[PDB]
Amino acid sequence: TTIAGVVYKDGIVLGADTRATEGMVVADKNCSKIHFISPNIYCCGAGTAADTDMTTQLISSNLELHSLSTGRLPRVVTANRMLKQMLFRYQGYIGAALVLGGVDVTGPHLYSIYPHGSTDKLPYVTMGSGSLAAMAVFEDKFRPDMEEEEAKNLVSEAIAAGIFNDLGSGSNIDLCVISKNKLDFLRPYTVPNKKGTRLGRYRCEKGTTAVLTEKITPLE
Amino acid sequence: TQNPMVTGTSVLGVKFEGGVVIAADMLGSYGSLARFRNISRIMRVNNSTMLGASGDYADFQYLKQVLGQMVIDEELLGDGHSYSPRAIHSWLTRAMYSRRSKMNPLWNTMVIGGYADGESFLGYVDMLGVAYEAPSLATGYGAYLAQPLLREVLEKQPVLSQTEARDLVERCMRVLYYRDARSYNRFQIATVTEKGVEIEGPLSTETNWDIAHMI
Amino acid sequence: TQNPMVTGTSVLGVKFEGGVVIAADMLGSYGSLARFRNISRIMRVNNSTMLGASGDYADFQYLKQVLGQMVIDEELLGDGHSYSPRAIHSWLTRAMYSRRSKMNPLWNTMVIGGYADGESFLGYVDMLGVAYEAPSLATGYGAYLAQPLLREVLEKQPVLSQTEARDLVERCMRVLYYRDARSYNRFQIATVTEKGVEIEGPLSTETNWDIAHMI
Amino acid sequence: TTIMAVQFDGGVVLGADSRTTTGSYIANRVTDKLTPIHDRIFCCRSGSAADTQAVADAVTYQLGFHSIELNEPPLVHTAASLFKEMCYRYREDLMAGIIIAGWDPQEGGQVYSVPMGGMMVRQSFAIGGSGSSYIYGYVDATYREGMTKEECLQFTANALALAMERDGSSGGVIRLAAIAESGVERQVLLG
Amino acid sequence: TTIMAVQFDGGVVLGADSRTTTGSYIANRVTDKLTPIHDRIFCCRSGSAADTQAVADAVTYQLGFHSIELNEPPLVHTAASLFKEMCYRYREDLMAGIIIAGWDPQEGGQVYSVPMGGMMVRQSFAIGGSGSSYIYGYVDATYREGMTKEECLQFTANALALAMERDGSSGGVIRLAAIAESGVERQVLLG
Amino acid sequence: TTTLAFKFRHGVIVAADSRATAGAYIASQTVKKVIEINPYLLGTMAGGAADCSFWERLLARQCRIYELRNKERISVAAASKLLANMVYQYKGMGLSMGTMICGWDKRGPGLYYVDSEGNRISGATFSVGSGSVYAYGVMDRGYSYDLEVEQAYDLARRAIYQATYRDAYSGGAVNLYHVREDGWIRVSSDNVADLHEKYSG
Amino acid sequence: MEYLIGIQGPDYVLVASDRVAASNIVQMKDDHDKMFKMSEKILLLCVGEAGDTVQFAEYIQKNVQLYKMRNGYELSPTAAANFTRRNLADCLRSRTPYHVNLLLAGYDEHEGPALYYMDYLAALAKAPFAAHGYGAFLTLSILDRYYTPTISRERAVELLRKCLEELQKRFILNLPTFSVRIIDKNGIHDLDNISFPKQ
Amino acid sequence: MEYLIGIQGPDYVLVASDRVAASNIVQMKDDHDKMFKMSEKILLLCVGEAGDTVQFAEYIQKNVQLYKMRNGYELSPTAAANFTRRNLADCLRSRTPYHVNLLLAGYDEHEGPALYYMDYLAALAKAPFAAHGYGAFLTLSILDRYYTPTISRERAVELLRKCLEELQKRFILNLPTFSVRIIDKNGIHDLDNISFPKQ
Amino acid sequence: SIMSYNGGAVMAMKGKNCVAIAADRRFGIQAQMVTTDFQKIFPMGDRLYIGLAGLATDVQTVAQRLKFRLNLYELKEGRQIKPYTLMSMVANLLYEKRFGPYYTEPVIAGLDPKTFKPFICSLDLIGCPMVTDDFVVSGTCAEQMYGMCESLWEPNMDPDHLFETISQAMLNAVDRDAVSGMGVIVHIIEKDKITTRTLKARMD
Amino acid sequence: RFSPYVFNGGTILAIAGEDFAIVASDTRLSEGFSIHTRDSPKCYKLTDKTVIGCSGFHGDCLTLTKIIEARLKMYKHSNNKAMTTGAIAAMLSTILYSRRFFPYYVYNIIGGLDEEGKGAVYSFDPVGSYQRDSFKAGGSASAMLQPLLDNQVGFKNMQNVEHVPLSLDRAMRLVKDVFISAAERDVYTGDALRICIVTKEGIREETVSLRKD
Repeated sequence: TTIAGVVYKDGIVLGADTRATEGMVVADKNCSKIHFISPNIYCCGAGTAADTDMTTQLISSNLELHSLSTGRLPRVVTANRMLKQMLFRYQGYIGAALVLGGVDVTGPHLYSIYPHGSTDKLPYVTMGSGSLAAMAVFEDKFRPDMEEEEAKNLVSEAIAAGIFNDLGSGSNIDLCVISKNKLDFLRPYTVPNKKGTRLGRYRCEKGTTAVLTEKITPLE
Repeated sequence: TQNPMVTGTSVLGVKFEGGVVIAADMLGSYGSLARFRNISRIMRVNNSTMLGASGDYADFQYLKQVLGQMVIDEELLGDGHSYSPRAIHSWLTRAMYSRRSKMNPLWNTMVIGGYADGESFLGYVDMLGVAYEAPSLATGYGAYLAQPLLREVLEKQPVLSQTEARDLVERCMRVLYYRDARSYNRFQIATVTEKGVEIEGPLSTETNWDIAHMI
Repeated sequence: TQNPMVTGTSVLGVKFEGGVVIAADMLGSYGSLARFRNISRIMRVNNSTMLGASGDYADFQYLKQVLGQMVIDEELLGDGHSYSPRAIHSWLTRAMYSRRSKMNPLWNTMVIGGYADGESFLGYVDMLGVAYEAPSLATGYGAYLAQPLLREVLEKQPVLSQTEARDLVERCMRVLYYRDARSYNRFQIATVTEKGVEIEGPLSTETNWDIAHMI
Repeated sequence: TTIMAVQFDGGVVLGADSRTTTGSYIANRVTDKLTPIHDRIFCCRSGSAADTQAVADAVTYQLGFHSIELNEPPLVHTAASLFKEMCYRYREDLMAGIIIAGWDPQEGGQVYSVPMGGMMVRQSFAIGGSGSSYIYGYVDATYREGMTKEECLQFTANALALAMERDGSSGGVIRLAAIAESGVERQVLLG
Repeated sequence: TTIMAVQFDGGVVLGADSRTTTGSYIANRVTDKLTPIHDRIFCCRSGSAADTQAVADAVTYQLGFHSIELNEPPLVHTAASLFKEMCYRYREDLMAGIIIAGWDPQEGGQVYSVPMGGMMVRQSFAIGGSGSSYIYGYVDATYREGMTKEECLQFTANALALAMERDGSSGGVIRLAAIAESGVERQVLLG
Repeated sequence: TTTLAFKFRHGVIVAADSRATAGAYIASQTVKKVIEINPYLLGTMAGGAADCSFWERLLARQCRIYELRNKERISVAAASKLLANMVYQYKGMGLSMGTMICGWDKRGPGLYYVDSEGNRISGATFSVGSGSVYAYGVMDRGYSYDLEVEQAYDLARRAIYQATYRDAYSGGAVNLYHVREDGWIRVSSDNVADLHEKYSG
Repeated sequence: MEYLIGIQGPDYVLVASDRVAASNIVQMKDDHDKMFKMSEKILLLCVGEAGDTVQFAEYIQKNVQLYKMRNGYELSPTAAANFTRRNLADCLRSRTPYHVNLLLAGYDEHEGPALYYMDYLAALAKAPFAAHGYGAFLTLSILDRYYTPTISRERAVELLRKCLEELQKRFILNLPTFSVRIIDKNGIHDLDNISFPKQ
Repeated sequence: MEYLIGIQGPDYVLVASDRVAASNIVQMKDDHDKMFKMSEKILLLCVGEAGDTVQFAEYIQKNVQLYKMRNGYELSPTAAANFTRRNLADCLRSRTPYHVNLLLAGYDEHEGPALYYMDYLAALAKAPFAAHGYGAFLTLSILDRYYTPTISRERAVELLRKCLEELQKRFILNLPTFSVRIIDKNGIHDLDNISFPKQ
Repeated sequence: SIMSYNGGAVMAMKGKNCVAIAADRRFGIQAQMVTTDFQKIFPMGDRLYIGLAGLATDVQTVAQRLKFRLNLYELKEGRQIKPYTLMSMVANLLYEKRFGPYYTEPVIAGLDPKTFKPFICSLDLIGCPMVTDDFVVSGTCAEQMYGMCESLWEPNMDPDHLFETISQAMLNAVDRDAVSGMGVIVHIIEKDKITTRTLKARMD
Repeated sequence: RFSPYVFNGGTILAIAGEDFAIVASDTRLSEGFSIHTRDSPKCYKLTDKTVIGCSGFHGDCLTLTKIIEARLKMYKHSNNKAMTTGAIAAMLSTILYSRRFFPYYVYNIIGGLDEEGKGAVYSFDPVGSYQRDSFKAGGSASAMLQPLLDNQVGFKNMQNVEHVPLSLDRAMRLVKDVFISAAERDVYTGDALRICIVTKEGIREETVSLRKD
């Protein structure tokens, strides 16, 4: 699991892989680790998969309740305040590593949330198991006020570094671009790995399996 | 050794065209304390091979004592032979495996760079007797941080010149100064060629802190 | 409280003719570290009674807060009554015993000196609810060191004047400066009389180091 | 983690590093250790990360509600009392190293110390954090009563630089703050 | 326990406290921490009590036998090598904090450091003991290359006084030693 | 793992399964658990596979040297005594070995039982394994000393089948040996899936 | 520790038990009764923790007797077995865990005879024969061997003789006397006490 | 776990044993023999650790057979019992601790009959009757009740009947068949196998 | 482990226009089987089943709690339940016992109640959903079941070869497992009818 | 404390042919969550007719290989011949048992020709037991490869399926397909697939790439 984000001169670019492991066996080849919160704020999750899913739906339910009451657009500091207050109350038993990003009236904002309640406002963050590989790409090749296509080159480079170096990562690369008006979500962006072709015909025809008792039930 | 008292940190190494370059810093730490700010962690074996190490430093002075004697022992024969860098890598592997088999290991992690017969050698030695060869090596947190930078360039371009490899190490040593909690801004670079072994002085990096104004 | 963070040390106290004198030092320690060199460990309750304590200092500020409120509560009634030094010693005992019965004690050891109705009072309070009366008290290592000096004079001569008792405490505080590893050369002396409660300033001892020349 | 606080005649001078670690890995290069509770009262936090962020929000909630009800500027001793009530009540669950400092109209500059136990004491200069143990000897010999403001900015700059050099936990970059009657001046240094 | 060693041009300057504890009780007020191995080579011992007394007797046995066989004054680096061979061989059984210093005719004044691990390193000034952690910041800013002898006696006197004041383990009285070509001067101070 | 052995009028019948597992994972289905020592002795396997394979191979070393020195085959009680003394020297170090010793002797049939716990007992019927308790009940219901050769084959064959049907760790195929006076002889090797269709009707 | 058996027939349920109430090393009571008549066509043994076996049989007894007393008719053996599995599974995740091991044996007027199974983790299993205790490891081979789904009750008692003679051949226990019931269309019938003489 | 008994008479030693070789829960061998004929007038049972019972009986057997073969005459039962206590007490404080529990039963030509006792901590005790195992907790009351120092051997077998009928009344064990010896001036005599029928 | 107390295996596989699901039949306690008729696949409406594996307590418990909430849903609404709606329902029911969890791993297979569109998913013991397009597996012998379906599954398959693929996937993987076996039942459902077969496996 | 063991990974496959033997392995050497290298084959040519594979703890794999290479030379200088395939498997069992109470953590598979020119595969365990099989798979991905070759090579659980002997070319594509499926689900299965083919004429090597994630 490797998630990362950066703030360029106009918006925020997020990225992740789509591998969800189980023990040391690949359980899901195409997962989804970028979540909806509001039409301007998304969130990337890491750690316990069910703890990140059930938390990110409750806050997105509350902000829909909040913004529909106010009749306005939500703010990223509102979602930061809910998460650092909820996770601190459960004393870190809910293991959820989060990256929070969105564009407000005040502009773009990026956060990193640790499963105890400590939060950080940074221009770029990495979380996950292969987060150390992507951070070395960031520090080597960061400059402030990049463009959009320069930033999309940087994140897809950093996520691919965690693919080819970490065992828990490695799949197709997700991206998302959140700007002042444009919202782009790319469920495939780059396919680095394929599956080889099957060489041998393995099919025996119908009737090669012994059956004890059959049963037919029609429907409507 | 059951408890490492004074420890080193990450050691880097990468091949290039006609030689191997190895860099490490000059800090010995006792826990969180940076106690010894000025030590050397690279031993220059005789003419074509070269050693750097991590882990416990008192064990490193022991192997510095033993390997220093064995090189003198063959030179006094004078028959026109020497130890290849692979033979020292083979010798040091059996030293680690026999030591851990008595449940009393040597807390180290050693990198051997050599250049003999027009062949660049770069060998790894673990405490647990794990050993292999690689075009680029990294110990400690450098295996988590600098090792993605090494493999990215080498899989794009397999061969490197000397100036390309020397500049690329200085970039990785810069990154290790940021993200490693137990690093230090004073390092030395050692390089084997066909001309011999040369060790550079206490070099330093140049940091960037322009993101501190961004709240 | 399961772990005392910032601790005090030994507190002395002895009766004399018409009053009780109590002395303690002015150091708060965090382990071996003498962190807070200037704190007060003696609380002056209203007019006739007086409190010093050892153990955890953060718990001592809590009891300083609670006892300070209860004295104000009776003064606002104005009916012409007050708490005797024995009643505070009786109250504080039930506070400790109820606290330890919930397996969450208050890490202290408290000495109460009082003088009311022409009667000198000197009471002890333990963390475990152990309480008694004595003509001379000592906490911590003072119970091992100064307590043999107190009982030797009192069993020879039962009564003491004020100047005899005040000089004898300064001798015991000198001995505790030598042999206790966590003492400090700055202490204050508090004394009740029929005239009220008076607290002296940061006094110090005078050591002797003539045996250092003897090898 | 190394925090620094020195009062002077007109007000106080604060200072801290910026390095936030986890194990032996730098989680964050630059970090605001000092926290603006009120316009004249800061605190610099140490110990746990998630605990001290949660405590500083609750005190800012309570002091901000109380001072508007006062219709008065709050006292520095009032704010330091609120940290004592929370840290002593939950001393079994928190690791907080708070130093509270700030200028007050009634009393001038004040510096208070609330360590991990939950006690409170007023000092002339207060240091805390893991790297504070290495500069006990330097801060005793160098300190002199009756400094100006610019001497105190020089005093804390050399004190944090020695702790950052020797400690592996402390480092990063130096953030300073000078609170007086006139305002609050903040700056970032190196060396 | 706090030990101190500073070399200068003509020779070296040693210094230590005198306090020996057990738990929280002072077992001994005054104690000779520094040990005369040879007429020009001292060491100041730290860590365990019974271990460092036993190691210092064996090195004095071996170096005294070797130097008469040399019919030469021994080297300071030779004596520091013997502590390394014993402390590394029995690192599982010893807690020794030896600092070896002394004047040599071939090389002048030398200071070596053998900590609990068993390594050896030459320094310009070496400190050790439990109370040495409190004076890291003071010894870095105050130290200046090119001192006289009397400055070094002033340098170590202020350094040990700050450690004795702050540490509960260190204290007692200050013992000093100045080794040069001319002889060995020893004295006891206060303040 | 399920073995059994019993002696009667016409010698000794030895039967076993062939499944060796590893936790919940099956390593193989074709493990030959009845270790052939001599043309006149047979040994089994129980618990530790490499422990039973090593020491019975070492036991065959001593029996061969004994024959060359004494010009006589060793007796069945002799070989069980040598095996009990070798395993006792490693008592408490964690050896897993519960094998059986079978063979013809000058005193007739021979059946002994050696554990890694120093047990050495003789007897008439035995059953060793994790599914051994499922084999005692069906065998003792059908056991007699005066049985026929074809009768004793079908008793031991179904007894292994009832064990593997109940037990999870036992399964595979059913090997069947017959110890006679001249020496042992392999009878058959049947699959459990083939026996299931036989005893269904 | 103690032994039960569950031979199921075409129109009858044959159950048996033991009469031994154990102790430390001694045998205090040798005519104990594990059986609990829930209704006229439903029986209930019990095996488990020495305090838990009595009260859960008493708790399930009355709640079934409420059903007959309020609604005027008897539970089916299926609904009776699934009421017991609910009560063990609910209070399993509790401060008072429950530790018993017993099935049911019931005859329905519509569905005929039935036999269930229960663990202390509260799992149901419809079974054509079952057993508990350590004797199940020595008797589920014989009862699998000599079984026929169309067996008669005279053979079933004789099959129970074969199941019981292997008990007192290869045990480390005593178990002298065994009580036997039988359930049919006419309800509960008590067969004779199966025993083994000592002399 | 298994039971032995030691009735001592005026001129005879009456010993008995059991024949059960135990296992996990099953009974592998039911005609085991705990007895070891050391000489013509000295017997030896054994109870203890399953590997240790065989070899120590074998070790004490040969060293006593050396004494008769070298010196031409038999040990006394007193000197035989004190040789066994030496070997257990010496290798007790060792890396291989020894764990067995058995006496001796011997007849001297001069001192007459004798009975000893031994623990696994190697303590000797001259006794007029003894027992081991868990059955000693249920039989040392009867054998203390109906005892006479001048008892006859016909009463002693009948006393052994009273000692054995209380075994298969209040046990959690099986123990069907018991082997009995008797030692007199004429040496070792084997009495009949005391058993209890099942049907 | 607690999951390996009783054992079991549940496999579902998506075909062209039909979906198939299968499980074993053995009920046992760690070495000792009891019966061969323990139901692990339960119908939830028509053309939509669910399979459960793991601890046999939570198999029979969750299948009744889910049936409890399902009948209330289909009576408040007039329609049947959609397969996405059931997956969100099960993930709610497992997450409520967040710290006292049920020891089971559900597998859901079924069709669209409007079209022939199939659906497969599987969940964790705390309730993380996971949808795929080829197959989902659950139970103790998981790794043997991944080796089958990664080497035998094809995208567009008639209901005949879908039956032959999921049969060879189960009979080779479960016979490699020790604590699972004793027969395999296979449900293959489609738009017009439901076919249930029992295979001939090794009874050892 | 100092724990002396660690898991490294790797997966070994052997197939006994009618007159051949195919030994295959990956080249990834990992530890924890990191990759040491991508070039580390597990094939070792012992003789001209015997190839061994070694998985598990890599420090024991380097030691155990060099012990066998010495004893091959000690056999030849003492007996004027080379060892057979079964003689090496009999020798290795005593070597693995010789450290019974401080074991190697190594899974071993020996493939190669017998003295009649037929494929022989001997599997092992970390304590010393062995047997002769037609095909075995050892290592981390051993559970994902055994039941598939039961269907293809073993011809089990199929009705009316004939028993044709496995040819050489059919066995080549069986090896190349199973490591593709193993690399999808295992995280330890690496990139290069070294395949050694032992015939009656020599040993051929072949390397096939896999996905690099």
